[PDB]
Amino acid sequence: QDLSEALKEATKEVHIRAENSEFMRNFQKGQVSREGFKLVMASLYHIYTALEEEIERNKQNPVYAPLYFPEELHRRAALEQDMAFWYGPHWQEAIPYTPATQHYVKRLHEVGGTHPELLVAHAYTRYLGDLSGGQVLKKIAQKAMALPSSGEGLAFFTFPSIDNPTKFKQLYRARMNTLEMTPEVKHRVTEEAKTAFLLNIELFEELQALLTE
Ligand code: HEM
Repeated sequence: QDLSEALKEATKEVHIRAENSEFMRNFQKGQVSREGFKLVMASLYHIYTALEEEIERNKQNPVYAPLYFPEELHRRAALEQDMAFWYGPHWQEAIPYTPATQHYVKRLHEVGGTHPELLVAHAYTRYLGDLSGGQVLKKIAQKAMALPSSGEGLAFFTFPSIDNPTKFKQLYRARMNTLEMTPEVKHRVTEEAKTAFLLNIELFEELQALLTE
């Protein structure tokens, strides 16, 4: 069974759970506040920062390299733009770094530094979601918060170097499927993708609590 399939199958249950966190339920109904949107976007800033640091560290390592698509996919620069938009020119000292965000970053570093053959799980879990359901989430955010079609404040959701997310996502899958795979690696990769999903659920749980306090 192809890795791209193994991953989709292994994470379909947890994805349903992630969509139904209180925060994402509220987000999907169009109930997202500037305050809640800023918190999640600032948390993604840190998460993608760490993910992309580890991607760069491992760019030439054959357990990751077929997935090295910085120009098309990387989000740090977009998130920086969004932080300037939502937090102002001194955003770097204004943005929060929550404990659940710290926890996700810590695991990212563990993987990139000690278990790089698992880094595909983490890239799959964030980027493939961004290219599919993230585009739906984009449209809800825009409508909720009166964000302009010109894209300010939603740079994260915009892929100016990908013409067509569906076709790119098929390419990314195809390339995933060229990674050297043994039963060992495959089984652990799909386990780590479940953990990546859980780290996201735990973030959403935390942000909801911070918003309700
Ligand atoms: C309300 C929240 C969410 C909505 C409405 C949503 C919606 C979607 C939709 C419509 C797809 C396409 C499904 C398909 O093509 O069969 C998708 C795929 C994906 N989503 Fe999300 N999603 C949400 C949250 C998340 C979260 C929190 C994560 C991970 C952090 C995530 C990760 C992914 C991944 C990795 C895929 C690709 C599945 C694959 O094709 O292998 N999603 N989601």
